[PDB]
Amino acid sequence: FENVLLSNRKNLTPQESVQKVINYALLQDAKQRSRTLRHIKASWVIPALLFTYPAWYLAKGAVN
Amino acid sequence: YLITFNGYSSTFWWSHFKLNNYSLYMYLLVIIFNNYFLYITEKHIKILNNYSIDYFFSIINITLFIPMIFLSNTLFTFFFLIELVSCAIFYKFIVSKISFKNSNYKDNYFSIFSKNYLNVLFYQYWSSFFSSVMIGFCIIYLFS
Amino acid sequence: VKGKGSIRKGIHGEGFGAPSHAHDALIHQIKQSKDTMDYQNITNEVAQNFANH
Amino acid sequence: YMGNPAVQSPPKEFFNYHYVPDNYPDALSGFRIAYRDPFEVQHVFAYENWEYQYDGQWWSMGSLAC
Amino acid sequence: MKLFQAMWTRTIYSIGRMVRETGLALDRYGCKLEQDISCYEPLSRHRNILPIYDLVPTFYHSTFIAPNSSLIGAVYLGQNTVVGYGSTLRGDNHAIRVGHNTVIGDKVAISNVATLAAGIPVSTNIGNHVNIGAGCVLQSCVVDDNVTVGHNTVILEGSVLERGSVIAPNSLVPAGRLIPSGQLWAGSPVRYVRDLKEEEIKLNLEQTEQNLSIGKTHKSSLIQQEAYDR
Amino acid sequence: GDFFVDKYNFSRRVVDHRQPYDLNFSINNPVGSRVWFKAWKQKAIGNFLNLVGVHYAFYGAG
Amino acid sequence: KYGENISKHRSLMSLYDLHPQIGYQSYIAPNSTVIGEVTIGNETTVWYNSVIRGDVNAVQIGNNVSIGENVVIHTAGSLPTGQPASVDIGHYVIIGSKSTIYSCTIQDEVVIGQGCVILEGARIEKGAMIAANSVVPPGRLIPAGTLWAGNPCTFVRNLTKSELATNIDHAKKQLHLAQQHRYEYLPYNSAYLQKSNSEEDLNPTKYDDVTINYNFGDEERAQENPLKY
Amino acid sequence: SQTFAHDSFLGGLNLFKRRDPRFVLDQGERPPYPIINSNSSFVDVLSNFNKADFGLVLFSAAIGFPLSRWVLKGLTFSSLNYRRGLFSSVYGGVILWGLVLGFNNSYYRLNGFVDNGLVWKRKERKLNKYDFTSEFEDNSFFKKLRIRD
Amino acid sequence: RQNFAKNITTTDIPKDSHHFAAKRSGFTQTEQAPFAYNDV
Amino acid sequence: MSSMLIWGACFGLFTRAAACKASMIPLTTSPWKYPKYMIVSAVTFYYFDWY
Amino acid sequence: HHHHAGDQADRVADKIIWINIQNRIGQFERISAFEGESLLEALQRNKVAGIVATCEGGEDINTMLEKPIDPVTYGPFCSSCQVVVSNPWRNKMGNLHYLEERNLVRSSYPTTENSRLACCILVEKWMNEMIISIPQNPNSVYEDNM
Amino acid sequence: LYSSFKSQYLLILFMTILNIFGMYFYIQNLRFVVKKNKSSILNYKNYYVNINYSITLNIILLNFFNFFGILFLSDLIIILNYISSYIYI
Amino acid sequence: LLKFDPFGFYSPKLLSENRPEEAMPFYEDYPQNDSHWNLWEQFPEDFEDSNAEREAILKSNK
Amino acid sequence: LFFMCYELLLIPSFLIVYFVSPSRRAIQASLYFVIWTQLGSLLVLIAISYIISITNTYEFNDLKYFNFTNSESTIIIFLIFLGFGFKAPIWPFHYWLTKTHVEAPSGFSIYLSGFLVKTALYGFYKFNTSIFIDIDSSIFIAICIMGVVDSSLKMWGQTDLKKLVAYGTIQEMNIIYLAFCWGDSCAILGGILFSATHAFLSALMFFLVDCIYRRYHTRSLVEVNGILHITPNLGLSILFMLVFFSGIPGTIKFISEFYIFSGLLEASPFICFILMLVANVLGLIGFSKSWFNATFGMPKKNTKYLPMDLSFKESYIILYCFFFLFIFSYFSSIFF
Amino acid sequence: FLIFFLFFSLLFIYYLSALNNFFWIILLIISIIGIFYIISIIFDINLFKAFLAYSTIINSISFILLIIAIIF
Amino acid sequence: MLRLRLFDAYEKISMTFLGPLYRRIGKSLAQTGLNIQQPYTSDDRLVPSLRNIRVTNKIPSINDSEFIAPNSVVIGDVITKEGSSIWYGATLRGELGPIEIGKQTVIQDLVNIQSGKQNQKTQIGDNVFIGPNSYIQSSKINDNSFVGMGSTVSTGCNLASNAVVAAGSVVPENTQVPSNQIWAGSPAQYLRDITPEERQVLQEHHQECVQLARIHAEETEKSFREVLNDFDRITAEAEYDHESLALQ
Ligand code: FES
Repeated sequence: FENVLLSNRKNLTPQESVQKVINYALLQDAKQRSRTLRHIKASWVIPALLFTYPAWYLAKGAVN
Repeated sequence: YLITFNGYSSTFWWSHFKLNNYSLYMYLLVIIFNNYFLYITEKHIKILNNYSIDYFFSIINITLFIPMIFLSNTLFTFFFLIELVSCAIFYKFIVSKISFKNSNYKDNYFSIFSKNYLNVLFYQYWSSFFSSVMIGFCIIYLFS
Repeated sequence: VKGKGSIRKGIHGEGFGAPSHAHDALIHQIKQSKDTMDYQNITNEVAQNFANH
Repeated sequence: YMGNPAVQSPPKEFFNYHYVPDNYPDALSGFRIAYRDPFEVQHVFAYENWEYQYDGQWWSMGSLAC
Repeated sequence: MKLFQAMWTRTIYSIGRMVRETGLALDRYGCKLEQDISCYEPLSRHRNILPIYDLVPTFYHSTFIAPNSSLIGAVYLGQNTVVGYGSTLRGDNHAIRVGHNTVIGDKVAISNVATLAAGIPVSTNIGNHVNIGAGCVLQSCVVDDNVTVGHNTVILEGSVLERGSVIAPNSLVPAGRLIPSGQLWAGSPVRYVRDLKEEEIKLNLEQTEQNLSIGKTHKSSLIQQEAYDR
Repeated sequence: GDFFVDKYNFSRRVVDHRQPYDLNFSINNPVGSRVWFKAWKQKAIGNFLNLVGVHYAFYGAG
Repeated sequence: KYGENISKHRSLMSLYDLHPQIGYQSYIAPNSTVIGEVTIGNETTVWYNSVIRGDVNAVQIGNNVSIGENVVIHTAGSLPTGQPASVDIGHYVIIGSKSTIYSCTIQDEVVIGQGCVILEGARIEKGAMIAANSVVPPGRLIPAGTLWAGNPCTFVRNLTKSELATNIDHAKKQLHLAQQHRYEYLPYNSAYLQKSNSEEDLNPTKYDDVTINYNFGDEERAQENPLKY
Repeated sequence: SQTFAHDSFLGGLNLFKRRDPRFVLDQGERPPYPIINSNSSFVDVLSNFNKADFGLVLFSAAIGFPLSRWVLKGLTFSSLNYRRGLFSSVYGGVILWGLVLGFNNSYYRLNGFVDNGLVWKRKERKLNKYDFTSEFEDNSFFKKLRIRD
Repeated sequence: RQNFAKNITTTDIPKDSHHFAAKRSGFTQTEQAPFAYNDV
Repeated sequence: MSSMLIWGACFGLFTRAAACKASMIPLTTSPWKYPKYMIVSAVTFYYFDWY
Repeated sequence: HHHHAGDQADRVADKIIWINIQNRIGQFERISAFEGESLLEALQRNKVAGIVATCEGGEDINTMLEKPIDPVTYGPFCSSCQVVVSNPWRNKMGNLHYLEERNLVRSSYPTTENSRLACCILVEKWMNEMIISIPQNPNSVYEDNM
Repeated sequence: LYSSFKSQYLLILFMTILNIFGMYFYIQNLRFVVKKNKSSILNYKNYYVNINYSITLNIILLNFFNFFGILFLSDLIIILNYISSYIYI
Repeated sequence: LLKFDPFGFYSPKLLSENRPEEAMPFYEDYPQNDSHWNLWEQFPEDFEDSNAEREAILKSNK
Repeated sequence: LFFMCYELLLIPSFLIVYFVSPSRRAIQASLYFVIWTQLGSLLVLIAISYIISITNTYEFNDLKYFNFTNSESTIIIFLIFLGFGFKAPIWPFHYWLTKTHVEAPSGFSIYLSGFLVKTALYGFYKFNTSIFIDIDSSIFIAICIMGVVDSSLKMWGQTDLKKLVAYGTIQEMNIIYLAFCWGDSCAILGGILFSATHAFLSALMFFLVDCIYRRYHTRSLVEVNGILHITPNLGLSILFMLVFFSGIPGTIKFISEFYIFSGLLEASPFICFILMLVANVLGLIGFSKSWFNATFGMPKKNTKYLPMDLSFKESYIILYCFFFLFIFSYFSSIFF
Repeated sequence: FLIFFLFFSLLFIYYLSALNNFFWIILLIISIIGIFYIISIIFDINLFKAFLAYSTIINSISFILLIIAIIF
Repeated sequence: MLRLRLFDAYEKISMTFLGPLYRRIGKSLAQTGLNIQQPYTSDDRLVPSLRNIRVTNKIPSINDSEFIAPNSVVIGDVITKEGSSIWYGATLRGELGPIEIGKQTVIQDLVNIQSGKQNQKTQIGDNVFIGPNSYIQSSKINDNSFVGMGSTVSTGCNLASNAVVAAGSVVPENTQVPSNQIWAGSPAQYLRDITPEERQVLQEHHQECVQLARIHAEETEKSFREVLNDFDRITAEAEYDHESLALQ
């Protein structure tokens, strides 16, 4: 795991350095988005696992 | 106190009061409704203090005698309790604040003549007078 | 200004009303001349009161 | 009742389409919309606003027998 | 496994929040019971480092940050970088990555655009040995290596600034535009003015080094005066 | 002093600036005390002076 | 005189009973400052390091307002045309960061560029677009739904319906970030316990009568805003 | 269902247990227990007070402190003397309510409305044709409040 | 408006980098800034 | 389900959640209100059923 | 507008509509309004006195300000935005709608032959230097003085 | 249902007409519900809008008992019938 | 209509999908098909989403 | 339970109309629709309460185990017919349906026309079969015929595509409701088939109208013409929809029309011929002339803002609708 | 509503039931007159308090009709 | 009165016992909550007062300043005269050079006074007004000078007395501003000779700014007790009737 932004790219052309930085930034943004989505899905899974049984019990008792 | 009450259904205080299970249940229901409404009113009062102590005292006094109407056994006692309730309603209406704190700065050297409170008082008083006269005439005719 | 409500303090004086309000001629006349009445000046308000009467 | 064959200037005060408050724009096909013809708009919003002028005039309007 | 770990982390965060809320409420109630006024102190709730849930900022200890600076969300700062007084780094939307030994002027606001087209990232990428003037406004930009930005310079979203570039104060790098290397840009509408010179580049590098040294001296002064954390 | 726990001093305390106006009044002392007795005597004297006939018709009749 | 360690900067500051009013779901950054009679709408997001001085005159901020960072807003007390010299903002105004506002009117659906200056008497109508790093000449009316730029600003081109819709959507984008930032802070501030007891805190120099407490009846009020003072 | 022993410190609990939710009985219905004195005077009712009434008064006084505190929590901008006087008046009202409850319990015991250590010679035989609560109360705390289910 | 992620990661977008070239020299004193992204 | 106590506890939890949500304040605030409201609602429901 | 590229912004003073109004203190006050704004809106912005404005402009959908007035419009909701226009201004305004006349007729205070609803009045370029008077409108309910 | 059980066709028709008129009157107010933007009708306490949590809870309970309370009508009906049973007894 | 090309098949279509104006935001261009019924953001299976740079910085500062 | 479930759908429809419709005039339209639906619900509730009070039981078998008097049966039938016709809709209680289809959102109108009318018809059929009536169905038959005639005759004057589709749907609903007027006779199968065909055709027409309003940003024919020249697939779909709406022999509309017309001619031949003459020609000619004028032409207007072709989702939806309409005729005859 | 209306209902049902043969005509006439006179007034309110009062009046009239039915 | 005695005893016991025990329990629970939520959270910190930052030998002399903002940053060698005002969010870094602020000198909000050179004296004359959100770089501004909001004073600018730099204008490097001259625009050019009415308006604005600074300093220098008292007064005014206001 190497941060290309935190790397010595002074040995290449500015355009190539910018392209490499852009690639590294794209990889890091993809990783951040994936981690954020993994955490966000938990915001649904935990509430789904929590209140489903109580809601079913309450609705059943109210109906039958 | 009503929850622990027990006894036999009969007339009380020279047949001027009716103590029946239905009357007790009606009194209990009225008291429960009044208590819920009072809790709501207190919660609203904690938000903004737009009401004075006099309005609360009038409400408490009205609530003190409101449940007694269900125990009436004769039209004379009913008329007296209804007149008392009407007087309490008029007193509560008189307890309404006439002025309120507003950001209306343009009206500082001009007079705004609002006749809402006076109209309410006049209408309530005249209707109460007419209704009391009718109820008294009805009672007098029924007794004969 | 402290204790003056929406009324603020200017440079050459202090206002008698809210910001961007209407300066009443009667209020200014009362404030300037405390009790001086050089004449019963016939203003629009006075004429309106006379017409109402 | 019939349309006037004579040429008329573009409508100035005619019922026009109004969007509901906080209406999310329908940006289908790139949200490329142009200004509508005033006459077309007036004709579109004509029937929904048309009403009789006199009471009972609904009977003799058009063809009485029909 | 990852979903279960994320759920466990969220549950731990929720339990900690509940415990902290219960403790604070109990403390306030006790202060009320004991007739104390310490619980209602009008102390400011501002924090110079804001961890946005999972977005925990990360910066090496070599960096210098004024207490008034506001770094919020996912930020990744290099070593020995200096952050100006009151400068804002908003990492709530996307990551904000900065290289080592870079100087950012006071009241410099760096943030990210909500979204953009493909080929232009929404993350603010800054290189090393760069200098940013006070009042700078960076949005969703990619600036490379030792760039010079004047006072009150605004780089819009999609900007790509090449290494060895100079922008005079009160300039604006347009949205989605490329700043050529070894050239000076002028005007709010950024127009190329002249190629950067060796003397100017050396002076800019020396100024960046001096800014880093000044930041180190300020951090040393703040540590003694108890005005610096840790 | 200050029982500093982590970052929060567990002994931090601010004395309230709001208290009763008659907090230290003699009448505020426990009923039956000498100061309370003197204050009650003064209050009863004031009440009898302001409403003499009322006090007589209330207490004496009672 | 000015010697202290813990800063006393309070974001909400009244001046002679000119208390600011805050709506619902609002996100006021703790680094920002709001002094004077400022009435903010529901769900407005004020960024950090921004100053709103409602001293010279009142300021009305709309509901879907998004104020950028380093933005300085102040009134003038009087305008050349004699019209109301107070800052008024429409329902949804997205003001760029590091902006300057001097008793100017902004209608609803307004987009203000970063580092832009709106002086006295200026009035940007509905749908207006002002580019970054621009200066509006004092006492000028920006055409409604117009994209203008310059120093002084010049009418560039009319904005499209798609552009207006995109701007309106961009206004709605900050709601989630503001909600997250609000959820970041706790309902009860934790700075009070972090200090050490003082002599005045232990020994009050003067006593005051007990009245309606500043937090009297606060038990029944929901703590919607964690940053409540 | 058993009843708390009469003339004890917990005789007021018998007023919290009823056979049916009927507020009053019929004009011709026999009381659950023998009647001591239907023609009861105020002096007789006062003489009828006992440890049950004393315990009811004590319970009212004890519970009156929390109610008085709750009432006082709603007072603002009032002097300490005024707050103390109001709290004392509220506590006195609570004690008066407790005394009234004790007097009512004594009157019921003298009339046989509640348990007073007396049992009729021949029990009234009632067949519970509609019994939808026997099982419900038989597996909860609801039985302790229902006299004879 | 659209709020999805354009820069997908499930695959690589096939792009032609020779269609458009960004100007990098000889810009006029009033010339406009070249486009940073020119991939088609 | 079948237990009036369980139904009341579920009703109290749901009421607390709904009150917190309608207040626009974030959830997990005043956690002491959760078990207290649950117990109160369970008691109220059991008493209502018995009555 | 038809503004071209590079043109400077127009001063709002050139678009200032002047309304000379007789306020209840019998005071001649000059208000400035912008084109397209309601008379009630202009009065509220200028903090004019004498207008109770109980309905605050009435309904917000299919309002009387729309041109032409829709047949399903509900008209005014109060009787507080009463303004007496000058003879030229009232003549240019025209005849009040059916709902406008029905609402103006049921007013506690006496009305004039040139009385129109401020919330139903729209700013037109013809209304420059317009003369209006604002007799004290009535107060209706207990919350009107709040 | 009670009127039909009592065989009152004229009363049923009059009640239906009155209910229709009331529905129209009550729904007429729903037309004025729409607003161009979010309004501000909440009182402000400590410089910010104050929302009563207790009032919110009471309103939530009422809305719950109104939206889905139709299923629980059996217990209330039984209680009312029991109350009315001793009215003539 | 002759110059129209929505999918960029007959003519090259830039990844930016627009040339940003010198005074207008670089907001995303409106797609021809505005179907909002798009599934969740799908990352490739077994994707490393851990904060590599942040972990390196944590190791450095520790 | 049936009545309670039938009454619950009004609240979701009102909520959708009040919060999802884009038109500003849709507020009064939603109010009118709610009012008409509540009037129909009140009539149905009065009838149901009368039925329940007459026989204190909740089973159709128990209802069959009881006989209602002449006046009771007449009143019950009249009230059920009135409620179901207000919910059908029927003339002259079709103003609510017209305004709704004019102003409601495309998805809601597709669901409102497709489902609610069918639910009301199903409820009316279920209640009618469970109650034996000795009265003459002449009133209901004449009401249905007059409503069909009125709906078909107004087609030539409808320039709004949504309005024309609404008029056609009203005519189809009246025709369908005409079928079940013969009591528990062998007329239910034709009514069910016609209801299914009308649902499919109305769904197709509403989808086409929605696609046009998304593409051309309009619903009137005066501003949009020459669709096929710029939208070939849309024009072909419109032509196919017109062919299907013509009751072509291969479609289930042909079989349902054959059954219904056979029953009518068995009862009233001249009335059946008149009904066939009006709807199949006059209303059909009006719908086609309104649809054809927009189908063809040359859309010279708005060159720089011309719309694009239909998306693959809409194409698949249209293909599915056509497949349902066609293959639905191949179902087993055990139920038909 | 809770005291006065219920008391009037009980007076017409439980107290003066022996005279219900006479109260029926008066109650029916009053209900018809109210239904005929209040419908026109119920569509011209322009105050929230007036609307609440009109709702209360409509509910009272409906309850009066219900009590008239109950007395049968 | 046994009731009053019991009330006093209960209040004493409740306060003197529960306050300590409940306060300690709450503190422990808060510590546990702050520990559990780590590291995906943040806690309140003691914000340093950046208004008196002294670097090595440079210590600010701002005691004579009439208005010093609570949130302003004053670091290094900056000496201000009497009546000086520094508004909120301003940043005066004297590390990069000595600063000489004159009497009645107003520096508005969010103004960055930073010297371009590492050692240069930035000298502002008496009664000099600076606009908000400005950027000054080591300049010599004479007395009665006016600088608008969002202005950019470059390194070499030398402003004469009573010179006006309009808001939004950016003076170029090495510019000499003439007296009674007003300049505007991003490239600052001498726009016009200041009329007496304009000068009077500018002076009135400066005086109003001084008065507002004095009022704010009267407000900004409140203690915790004063702030609590002001909040309680606002709350009481929210519930004080017109009779209460008349009595006051
Ligand atoms: S706002 Fe009511 S009359 Fe115009």
